[PDB]
Amino acid sequence: VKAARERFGRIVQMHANKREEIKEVRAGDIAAAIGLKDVTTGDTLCDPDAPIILERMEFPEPVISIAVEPK
Amino acid sequence: MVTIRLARHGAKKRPFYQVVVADSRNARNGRFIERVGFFNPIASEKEEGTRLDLDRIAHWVGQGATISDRVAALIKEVNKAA
Amino acid sequence: VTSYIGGEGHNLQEHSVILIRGGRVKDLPGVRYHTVRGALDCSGVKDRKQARSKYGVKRPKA
Amino acid sequence: ARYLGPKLKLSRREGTDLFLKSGVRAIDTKCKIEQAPGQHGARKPRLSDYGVQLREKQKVRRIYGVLERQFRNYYKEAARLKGNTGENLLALLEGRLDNVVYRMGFGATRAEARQLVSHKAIMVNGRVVNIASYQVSPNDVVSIREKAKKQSRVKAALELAEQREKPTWLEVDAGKMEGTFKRKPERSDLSADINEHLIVELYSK
Amino acid sequence: NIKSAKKRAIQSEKARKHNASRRSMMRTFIKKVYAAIEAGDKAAAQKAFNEMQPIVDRQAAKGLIHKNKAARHKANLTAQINKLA
Amino acid sequence: KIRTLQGRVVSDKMEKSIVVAIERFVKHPIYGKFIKRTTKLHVHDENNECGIGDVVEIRECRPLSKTKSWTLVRVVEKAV
RNA sequence: AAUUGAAGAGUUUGAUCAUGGCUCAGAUUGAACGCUGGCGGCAGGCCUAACACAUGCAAGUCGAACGGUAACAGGAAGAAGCUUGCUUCUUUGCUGACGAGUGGCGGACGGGUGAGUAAUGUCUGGGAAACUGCCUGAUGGAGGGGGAUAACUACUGGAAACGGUAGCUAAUACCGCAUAACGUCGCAAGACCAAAGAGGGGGACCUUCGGGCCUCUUGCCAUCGGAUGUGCCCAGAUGGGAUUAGCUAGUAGGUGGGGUAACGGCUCACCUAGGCGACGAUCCCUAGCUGGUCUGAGAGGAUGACCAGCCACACUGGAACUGAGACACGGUCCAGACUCCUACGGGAGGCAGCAGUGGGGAAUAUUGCACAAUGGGCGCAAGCCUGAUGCAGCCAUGCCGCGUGUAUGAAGAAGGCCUUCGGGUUGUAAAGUACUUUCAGCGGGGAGGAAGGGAGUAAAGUUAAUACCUUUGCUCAUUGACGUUACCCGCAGAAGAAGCACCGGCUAACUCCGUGCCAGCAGCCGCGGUAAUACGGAGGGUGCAAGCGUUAAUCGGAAUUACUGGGCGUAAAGCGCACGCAGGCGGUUUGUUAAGUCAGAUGUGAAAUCCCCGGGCUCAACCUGGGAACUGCAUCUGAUACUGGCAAG
Ligand SMILES: [Mg+2]
Ligand SMILES: [Mg+2]
Ligand SMILES: [Mg+2]
Ligand SMILES: [Mg+2]
Ligand SMILES: [Mg+2]
Ligand SMILES: [Mg+2]
Ligand SMILES: [Mg+2]
Ligand SMILES: [Mg+2]
Ligand SMILES: [Mg+2]
Ligand SMILES: [Mg+2]
Ligand SMILES: [Mg+2]
Ligand SMILES: [Mg+2]
Ligand SMILES: [Mg+2]
Ligand SMILES: [Mg+2]
Ligand SMILES: [Mg+2]
Ligand SMILES: [Mg+2]
Ligand SMILES: [Mg+2]
Ligand SMILES: [Mg+2]
Ligand SMILES: [Mg+2]
Ligand SMILES: [Mg+2]
Repeated sequence: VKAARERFGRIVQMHANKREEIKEVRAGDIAAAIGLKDVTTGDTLCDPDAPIILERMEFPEPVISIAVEPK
Repeated sequence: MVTIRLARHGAKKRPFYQVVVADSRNARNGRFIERVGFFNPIASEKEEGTRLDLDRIAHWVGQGATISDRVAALIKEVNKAA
Repeated sequence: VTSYIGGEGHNLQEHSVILIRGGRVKDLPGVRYHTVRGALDCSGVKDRKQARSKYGVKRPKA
Repeated sequence: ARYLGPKLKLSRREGTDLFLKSGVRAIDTKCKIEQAPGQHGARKPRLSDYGVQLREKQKVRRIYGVLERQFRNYYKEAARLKGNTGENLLALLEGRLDNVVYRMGFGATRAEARQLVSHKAIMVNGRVVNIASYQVSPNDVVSIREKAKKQSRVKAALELAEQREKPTWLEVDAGKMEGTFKRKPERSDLSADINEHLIVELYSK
Repeated sequence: NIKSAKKRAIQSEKARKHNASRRSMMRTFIKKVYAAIEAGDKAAAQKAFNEMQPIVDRQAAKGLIHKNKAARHKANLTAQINKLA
Repeated sequence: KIRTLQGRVVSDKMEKSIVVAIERFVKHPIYGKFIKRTTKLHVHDENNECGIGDVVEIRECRPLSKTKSWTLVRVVEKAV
């Protein structure tokens, strides 16, 4: 959903109380990818040979505004 | 102590050594006292491949230089005894 | 410093973060730099087709 | 790294046939030589001294099918090498394997020659040589591989090749499909109205 | 610091304390000689020089003072013990 | 033979320490004019031999003080 | 054969010539950005914050120095569940081996960075007063005793870091005693100085049966050499500033003491009153130096990434200790700034080693594989360690290769664009039709980097020995991280692979439309106010091509700081006028000198780089043998016209 590729590096699973490290992550699991450059929330990470966009949840849309100045 | 040894000077995957006299402490491709031959493990069965100024090695060996097990096999093969 | 914004139209307002280029505008004494379209918070020139590399416009979908 | 585009276009620009379509018939026409290299092609833009100087090298480049950088590097070498920087640029050009194989008639066009060299269809002295730009020496022997010997292309190629001005600095076969690079051609034994001092005058400033 | 060859630290300490104490007394002996010169006692000077010579030499050997230092002491002490005494 | 050095004495009063000046021509690295180059050296002379104005011949030697690594060999001419 | 190569253009004017600045064509880059992007080879990759750092790794190794047993394994000063020669339990350090400890060697190498340093350094050429681990040559020594202490054991404090008392023990740890020259002091006479043992095997003779004993291999001490390393000294060169002119108390010299490995105001007491500076001291600013790199015809200008030499630094300031070597990058001590741990009493740490995070920024990479190779530490060796190194990953950052097809194809299709409505163009381009299959994909097969070590065995090699040890043949198993390597052989099908800037002059490339001093372009001149080749779109063309542009930057053109190689009547430029110290310059003859100057010879000018000619990777890039070159420096010997010094005119 950005038309750029990313290269996975270190991987971490938050593991009850320790950022345990991983070299492989299978389907049906969750984990956090360290170092990925430009991946915002909602993006799909798919196989480059088998590209697909996924559903992407929805973005709640703010209800309040306020102006701010830098003191 | 001073030593005769090989300083890798080839290029990736195609090394080309430069046998040399040096203070053992210096870097392999570093500071050296004098060049005293070479060894090209590629070369190809062409005209050239290995060269040792055996007279100079012999001389340095005279003042207590030492020799790599690999320079050894390279001398003990370019011969000098029959 | 004061800086030029080339091409037809722009977004660019009081808080825009831009990338400044260098290169004068000899109609605007004092303006000695360009703001590089398509870099950071400056958009490329809408609907342009020629010389797109300047003016930060991407190739339109072959 | 290759031009690929429409080739007569290249020819009509220079105002002369460069044998880019040598293949068979025509040997020009069925293109409308000169009379429209573009929409305004049928004009005589009286072009400057920079103009002719460019166009003349832009011809040589197009004759042998060599792009700028390689060409420049050839220029550098010709300079350096002892000799008249003008002619030994052409020397280098003619010494090209992909050229040599064409001069020997294994392909109709210098392009077709290239495709043969690249598809590993050609050997020098026994050893197969893949790269189009291989500078061939004298006594070397380019030969077509038996693995694809006298099939469709090369038959016809030798055939119209034989019916082409037959070179001198090389001895070709046809039965064994082998040629010997006798020696580097002299400036004399190749030419047309192709200058050099222009191609040199150009790269000096 | 996490490099276990920090035993070198505990080691060379034993060294400092050893060196210190030996290096201490060979100095206090050299002193005894200079004192005699200042006291003027030709006898005690040559006497005290005889007592200090083995110390200076032994320590130089053991590698605590080094050779030429050993020389320099008995060298110019001598020079002086028989310059007025 | 002994790498020595000629040059005239400037200043005298120092008690076995005579300062010798050593003129020398040399061509300017950029512009070519040959120009003078004085070179001052603190020289040891045992038993205050020389004196102001003298021309002296000296040789380099083992250090003798803070800036003092030359002794004389000869004197040559003297009076003023 | 080998530093044999010098280009101009636009722009002041109505026009001109000159002057003069701005501007442009080139080459280059550790680049960045915009649009675009197929592969490979070689190389490069935090230029900013010497900013702060989570995590792991980057320095160990020897049981052949010692006491030793925590774990492994074996054997057992020998034992069950019976699964009687095949197991899993207890002992015994017996042997292999090995946590902790003593001890030895290494931790001063390797690697990182440029903060400081304008001369405490670097460069070039010399010099004398010096030490130097391991390696090496020679000569002898290697005798005989003593006191300890870690570990350990027993109490015992901490959350942790760390320990605390008492007692015990080994050695190549430690200290006497002997021995004492070709060593040190001394004119001599004379005084005085050291050390260590350990392994493999073994005929007898033998003993407390531990081994004495014999042998081979190592190690220990001393002295003198060699080698390498290091310290010290001198001259010359190595940035800018006078809107910095004076500077200097250990200051300059001396004498004598002390001190160092060594010379020395290095230090101290006294005496002299010196020392430095207009040839730029002093004080400011900036800065690692070099080989080289970039540019240039050259002289020059610019520059010091990557490779190699030298120096300096290691959180900041400071100090020493150990040691052959440090005032120590992953050591000690003090202090400071800062961060972290704590059970609140107390503790700990310093990536400018590799990878990596944050931060800063226009911008610079993986928390990878392996010791197979080269090399380094320890070891007799096997081996262990090695983020040095060898490879891979990332990025078009650069260089060099290759591909994205090759031929064929016309009344020249459609469509677009211009059209004087005839046509012209895009364009053999497309389609169509034959052909090839590199490189990507798939399946096969398979070099080289691997030399060595290890077992056996045969050799007047030893030796009391047919042991041990050593060497060399031969023989037998075996040693790649890269690695699905290079490369070759098969398979299918044009199949998976083209962008980017420009087209008014400089400048290669021209039209329609829109727009109407608007919107905008623009390196320089300059375009735009209704027929814009200059703006924006299109068609067409031109140049480049996996890159292309823009920006930034150095040199060039720029003879525009002019040594080479310029000017000052009016263009910028002669001080309003003189006097005159320093400086520069100096008529004419001879003699003398030989500093300048010229000649020769001999040293050195690291290797790499540039160049020449060869050789090796399919070519090229790249790698590589030899040569030339390093135009310099120093020294010795000559020359004596010219210049200078001196003499006399
Ligand atoms: Mg290319
Ligand atoms: Mg142990
Ligand atoms: Mg004794
Ligand atoms: Mg004194
Ligand atoms: Mg003294
Ligand atoms: Mg600095
Ligand atoms: Mg110049
Ligand atoms: Mg510090
Ligand atoms: Mg010490
Ligand atoms: Mg550190
Ligand atoms: Mg940022
Ligand atoms: Mg034009
Ligand atoms: Mg119009
Ligand atoms: Mg336009
Ligand atoms: Mg110039
Ligand atoms: Mg002028
Ligand atoms: Mg004027
Ligand atoms: Mg006047
Ligand atoms: Mg050199
Ligand atoms: Mg004269």
